[PDB]
Amino acid sequence: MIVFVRFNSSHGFPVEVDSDTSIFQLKEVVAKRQGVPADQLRVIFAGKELRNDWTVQNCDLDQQSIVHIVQRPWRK
Repeated sequence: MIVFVRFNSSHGFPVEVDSDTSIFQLKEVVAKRQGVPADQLRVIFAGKELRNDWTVQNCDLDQQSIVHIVQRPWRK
């Protein structure tokens, strides 16, 4: 499924993910895509960060508004 996500340094882009794609895995996916430090990557859904170990499907990242992702790197 395609989830809507807004990166701090990007726009609202669509990311295709699998139903079994874990939230942390998705974090790592976005980190991979734009080459950002996942350890310093902050994902926001409904205001809070989602559990790192669970399916992205059952977390409603495609249903409940748009996902916000911001990076907080110390050196970049």
